[PDB]
Amino acid sequence: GLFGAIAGFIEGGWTGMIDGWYGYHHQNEQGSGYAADQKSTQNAIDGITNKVNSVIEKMNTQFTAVGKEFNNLERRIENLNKKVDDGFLDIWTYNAELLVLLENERTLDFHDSNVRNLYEKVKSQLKNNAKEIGNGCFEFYHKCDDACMESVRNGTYDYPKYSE
Amino acid sequence: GLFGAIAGFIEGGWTGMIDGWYGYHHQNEQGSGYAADQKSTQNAIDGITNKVNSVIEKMNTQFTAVGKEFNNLERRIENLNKKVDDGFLDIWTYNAELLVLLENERTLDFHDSNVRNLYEKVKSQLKNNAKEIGNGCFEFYHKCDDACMESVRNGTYDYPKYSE
Amino acid sequence: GLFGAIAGFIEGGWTGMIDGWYGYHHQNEQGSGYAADQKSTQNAIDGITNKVNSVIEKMNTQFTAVGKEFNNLERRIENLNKKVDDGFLDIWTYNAELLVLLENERTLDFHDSNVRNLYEKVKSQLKNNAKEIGNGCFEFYHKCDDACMESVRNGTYDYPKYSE
Amino acid sequence: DTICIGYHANNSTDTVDTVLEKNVTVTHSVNLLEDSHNGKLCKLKGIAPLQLGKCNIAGWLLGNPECDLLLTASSWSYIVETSNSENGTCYPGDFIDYEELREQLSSVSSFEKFEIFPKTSSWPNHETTGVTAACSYAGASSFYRNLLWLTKKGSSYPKLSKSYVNNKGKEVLVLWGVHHPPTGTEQQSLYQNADAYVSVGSSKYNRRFTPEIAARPKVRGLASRMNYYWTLLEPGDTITFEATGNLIAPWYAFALNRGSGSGIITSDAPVHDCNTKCQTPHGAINSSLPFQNIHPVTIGECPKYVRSTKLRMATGLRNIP
Amino acid sequence: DTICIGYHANNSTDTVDTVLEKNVTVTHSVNLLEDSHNGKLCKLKGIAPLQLGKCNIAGWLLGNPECDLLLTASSWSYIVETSNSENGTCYPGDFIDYEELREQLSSVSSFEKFEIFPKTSSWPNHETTGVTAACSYAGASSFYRNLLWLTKKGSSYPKLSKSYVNNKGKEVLVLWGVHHPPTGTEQQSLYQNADAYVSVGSSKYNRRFTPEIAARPKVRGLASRMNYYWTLLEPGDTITFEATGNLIAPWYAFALNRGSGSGIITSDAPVHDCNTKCQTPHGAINSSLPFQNIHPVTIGECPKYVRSTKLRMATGLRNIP
Amino acid sequence: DTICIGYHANNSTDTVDTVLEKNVTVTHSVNLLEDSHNGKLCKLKGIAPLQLGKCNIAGWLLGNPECDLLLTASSWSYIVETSNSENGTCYPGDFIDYEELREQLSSVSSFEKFEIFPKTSSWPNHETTGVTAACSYAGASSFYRNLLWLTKKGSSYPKLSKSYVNNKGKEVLVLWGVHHPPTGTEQQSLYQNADAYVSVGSSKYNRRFTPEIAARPKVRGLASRMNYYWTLLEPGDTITFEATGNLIAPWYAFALNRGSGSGIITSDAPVHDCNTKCQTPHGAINSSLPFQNIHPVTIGECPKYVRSTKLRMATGLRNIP
Ligand SMILES: *[C@@H]1O[C@H](CO)[C@@H](O[C@@H]2O[C@H](CO)[C@@H](O[C@@H]3O[C@H](CO)[C@@H](O)[C@H](O)[C@@H]3O)[C@H](O)[C@H]2NC(C)=O)[C@H](O)[C@H]1NC(C)=O
Ligand SMILES: *[C@@H]1O[C@H](CO)[C@@H](O)[C@H](O)[C@H]1NC(C)=O
Ligand SMILES: *[C@@H]1O[C@H](CO)[C@@H](O)[C@H](O)[C@H]1NC(C)=O
Ligand SMILES: *[C@@H]1O[C@H](CO)[C@@H](O)[C@H](O)[C@H]1NC(C)=O
Repeated sequence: GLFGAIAGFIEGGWTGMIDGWYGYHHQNEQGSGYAADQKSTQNAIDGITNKVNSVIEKMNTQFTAVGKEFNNLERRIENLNKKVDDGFLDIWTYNAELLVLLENERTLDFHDSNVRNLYEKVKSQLKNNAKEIGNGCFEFYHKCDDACMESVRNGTYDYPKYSE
Repeated sequence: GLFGAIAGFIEGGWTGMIDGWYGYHHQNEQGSGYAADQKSTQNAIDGITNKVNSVIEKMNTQFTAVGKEFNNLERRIENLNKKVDDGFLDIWTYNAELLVLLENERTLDFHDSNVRNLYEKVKSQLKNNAKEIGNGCFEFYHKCDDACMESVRNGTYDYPKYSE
Repeated sequence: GLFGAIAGFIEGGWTGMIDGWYGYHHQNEQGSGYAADQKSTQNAIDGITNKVNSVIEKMNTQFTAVGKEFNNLERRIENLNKKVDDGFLDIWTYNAELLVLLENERTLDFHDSNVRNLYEKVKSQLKNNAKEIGNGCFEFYHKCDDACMESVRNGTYDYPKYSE
Repeated sequence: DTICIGYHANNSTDTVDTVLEKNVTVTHSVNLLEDSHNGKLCKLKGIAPLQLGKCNIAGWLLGNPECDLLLTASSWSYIVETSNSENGTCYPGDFIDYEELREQLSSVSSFEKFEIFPKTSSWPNHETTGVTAACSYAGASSFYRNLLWLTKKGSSYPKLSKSYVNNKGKEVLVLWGVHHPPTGTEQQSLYQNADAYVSVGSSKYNRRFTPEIAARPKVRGLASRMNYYWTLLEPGDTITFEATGNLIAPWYAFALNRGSGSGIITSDAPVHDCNTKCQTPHGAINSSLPFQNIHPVTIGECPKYVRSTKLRMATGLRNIP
Repeated sequence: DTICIGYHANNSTDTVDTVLEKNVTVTHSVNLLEDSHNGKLCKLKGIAPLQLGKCNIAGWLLGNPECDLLLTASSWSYIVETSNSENGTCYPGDFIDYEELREQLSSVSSFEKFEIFPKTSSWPNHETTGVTAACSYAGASSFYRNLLWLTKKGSSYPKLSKSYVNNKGKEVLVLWGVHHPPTGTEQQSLYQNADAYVSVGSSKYNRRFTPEIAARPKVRGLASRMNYYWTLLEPGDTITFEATGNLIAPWYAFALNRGSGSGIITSDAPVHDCNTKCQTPHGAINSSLPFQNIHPVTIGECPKYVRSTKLRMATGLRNIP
Repeated sequence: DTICIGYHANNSTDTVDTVLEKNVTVTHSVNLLEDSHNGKLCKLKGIAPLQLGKCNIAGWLLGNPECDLLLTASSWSYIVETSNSENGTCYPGDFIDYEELREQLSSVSSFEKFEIFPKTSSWPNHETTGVTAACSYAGASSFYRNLLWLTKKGSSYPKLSKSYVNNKGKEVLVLWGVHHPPTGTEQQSLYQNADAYVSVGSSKYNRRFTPEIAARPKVRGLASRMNYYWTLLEPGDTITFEATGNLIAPWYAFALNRGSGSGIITSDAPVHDCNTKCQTPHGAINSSLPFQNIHPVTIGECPKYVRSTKLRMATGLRNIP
């Protein structure tokens, strides 16, 4: 990955998380489970949806009959007409192919970016109250219940709470 | 943001700074004020100026009369001529539309990139001589006057003078 | 640089490393030398190789005779034929120019990214067992031999051995 | 206790291509390329196409005997010819500006056939009964339904003059023909006049025709030839026929309003009552996507034709289960 | 004490669209699309266009009595016709290769009209005074200014032979016509000869014209027709007219050096002394930008025509005050 | 006690352009633009081009006396004309649909010349010996090698009828001509008949020619003209010539299989035995790259033509030694 998160230091994805693209996996006294961050997920959805719609909706065409008929003494303008149709084919095929190749690359980087952004927003909040393992996991040096976990997920986590 | 600074952990811009795109807000015993970073601002300007000039000047045009006249027994080549003109319209419209959408996205990410680069350029020199508050602000663990401030902006700031 | 590594906090390149794009320079008691990371280099090569092949091979080419001959009463369709040839000329020139401009920028950013990814891949393993100087150099708080250096390059480095 | 940062993964087998890497498996994707058609020929802009059955545009217009079971509408958005349209001009010769006429008739909003020169009262001194084995229908010699073969009545072909003024308030399409005998003996056998001529004129049209007499290879058994000419008569304009022989006279003509920017489709696909914004000879397609691999030749507002077998756009992220 | 890292903001209301997000407000932007024209028809390559006033190219060339001649400029970079140019050939008939001739006259350097066959000394044995009510000037019957109508003198029309050698060191455009009477009686009334011809030839041009006589509808009161023919005579070459009748003789001709790659614009917009590199029928535009939505049909070095209402390129960053 | 992270650098002087910055020096790069040609005209798809030497296609086909071909090659992938092809029709006149004929003969896989109407046994009732000073070989008056000039025998020119059936299993190109005398005196002098005509016909071709008699400027000493006509005769089809005079009869014809999508190149570059997939008038180029600035007009499978002087794609990274 360009930003080094997806297929980066975070090695794999979670099949266990069905409600969003990006999220958290908490494990504590009460149990373990998956929860998706809806802000980062919804923002990504809105972005990609605008991207797909842009590629589709910016295409507008006027009513045209491509076919043309020529007799055996008209061969030259028949080949001219063929050069036009073939020319538009060469142009549109080449551009479409690359447009997908390039934007597929950009889309994956957009996801890669969002995952890293989410990671270091959490790093920023936890600071030294947790251990940075690598693999996208933070091991708490204190007790964190579902109320405490949600504070991290909500971005409301309180650092000057846990000295412990 | 792609790089997570603009509209990122740094939440907003400064209306008080008119001398550049990116800059610093200094506050100390001697006073407070805004100062723009000239290296990063000028490079960004040069880059964007080169981008705009590229989009405009890479277009080369030859003197052309688009219009053509045909009589009523020429109907086929009149429609051939229309297919050519309509074809270039479909191509140029679609490409221009996407070219702007895509490069606007890249331009904003370029700004997002420059802000973070400036941020971690300052962080790298200060190290533990300052505390990371967030929102792009550093609290000094020592005393810094206007002479010390200029050192940060100049990249000449001395860490092993300030443990104090 | 977009990722701030090449021409970034790492100020320059190594002429002494000929075996790869990205790598390490080790310095210790036993000696000094250069070594290239083969995974990040090969991945970059494969990526860039796919980019170059894409731009060239996505071009579809059919046998075509562009030239056409017209007599002195055919002038209108001669200029029509000229508008077609010139139209394809304007389109292909403009798109090709930007395609190179835009993808050259992305290619350079791609290398900048890879250098940073490698840097922070190394930082994560060493953690506090080494000091971060800058310019892409880490000073060990312990003694590291040629076997230990290879541990860093291979990503197999063992943290719970060297602590003191 | 532990909290972890991660991303979605699933059983998705979908794959896309990127500039750096081929065949990347992703969690979600959308298709930008239309790969499917309905295998039907549908209505364009709410109107069905013209179906000529066993006949092509030439045969239909001239009234080829095999074209008389056709049911044509007042209007059509385009014209459909099939592999089964074999019946053109049954009498060998050149159809002048034929490709042009086809192009110009591709779409019409008001179409009526009417009798321009009534068979009964128009030609009292000439024989209208001429037929040929070349135009045979059901094993019997016949002729065009919309034209009349004028020959001498009882020893002479008096100079004829007939004019039509266009009161239809729209363009009238007038078709006629000129017959060229292989020998001078046949020329006098039919029209009696060696010096015979055909002259046709209007405000926008003027021409003169003389019988070209010569030996030619037999086509459909005939060494003779018959050439076909047409003109679009403006509203209010008059057309005048004068001939001393060799004229194939207009019987029925067509009054019409031409559309624009349409064409002809050659397809064996069945015509149905469905609707579409884009028509291909293979079938109708959905115009919502920017690209289609269905057919290079289309009629409508259509996605651009590309050689691509696959265009697939990554929406989701890399799938790593 | 504190130092902070931040970015610019202002009161800018400028907005752009991005692939991910619509209508992002930015601090600075530039416009890539020219949406405005000056509503004037300006000079191309420093030269003003040809203005034909009440007449079209046909009327101007042939010298229609209602047009303005000899006021034609030495050169023009293109031709302007208006909705008010209705006066073409006043004598009904076909102008052959009319569209081609127009294209080749679209831009010319060194343009002068001259008398190729002076009315006084050219035709001693034929009557030059023929006029017509169809070509009217000031309520009186008249004729084309650049052509001369030759009719019989005293019951005879002797074979005429007239040649012009081009010494002008540039291309000479020669226009002429052939008159076709409605009846054979009128043919003999004017030109005296039932068997008649017009023959025109040069090194690169050969053709023959014969009086095709037929009944046709009255156009502008005339059942007669007049066809107009032209050729561009190369320097040093000779052109020879021979006729036994039916010739409408060249009176005035045009010597010129043809330009290339220009065209004709139809616009009612006023012509002024301004300059531009791109002209549209709506008006002149700035050619500095890559794209324009004003009009697809232009003459000059012009921005590419697009359907875009807005193309705006972000320079600055997201504005967050 | 130190490990460092860094990147490659070298002696590379290569520079590329980016959207943000000009002339960035990189360690490695590839070139996407073909800037070079071999300055030769080579074989296309393994087949050499047709070389006409001193003559153009018209002169070669008609068999102009100065055109030395012991045999026209059996096949060619395209046709090369040089600045040294000055000899077309040596007898002044128009070659009809000349551009079309050239286009359709651009590539052939089977080409043979044969005697369609043998000079000796074909025309017993007409004199075949006519020649002209305009067509001269070795200082003596001559004629086309592939055509035969038919004139009256002993003050009589009986109607001639001649047919050829095509058994060659491929297309036969039949050329002929029609002679147009300057005076009526000459018409009777050569063909004896003023009312003379030429008729040519087949299944797919029919046309008639009459002598146009007129005074013309002398071209190559002749006030007379000769028009040249051609038709491609289908396998199995017959062509029939009928004339009362003025016919320039086919002597030799060509049997062939047309290729498609080829053209004519005009270049003085030397023709060699090399091979290429792309030919330009400047020379052959390698087609492996997507773009070339050599020339817009090409024949082959070729890179797209652009005016770009430099397209260079960064592969490596910014070079900083
Ligand atoms: C084949 O091409 C050559 C040249 O391309 C023709 O040879 C001669 O070309 C010259 C032009 O440089 C002609 O000049 C004429 O010379 C005569 C005196 O001999 C003069 O009276 C004329 O006014 C003119 O200057 C010359 O006619 C021409 N040769 C002949 C025999 O006409 C050659 O004619 C070409 N072959 C054929 C069959 O046309
Ligand atoms: C064209 O000229 C004729 C007389 O030459 C005149 O009657 C007529 O009004 C002119 N056209 C228009 C539109 O006025
Ligand atoms: C086009 O308009 C004027 C030309 O007179 C020019 O000064 C201006 O800069 C151009 N417009 C833009 C948006 O560059
Ligand atoms: C064509 O052959 C190879 C493959 O690209 C290359 O070495 C050669 O230079 C090419 N030809 C030219 C003229 O560049």
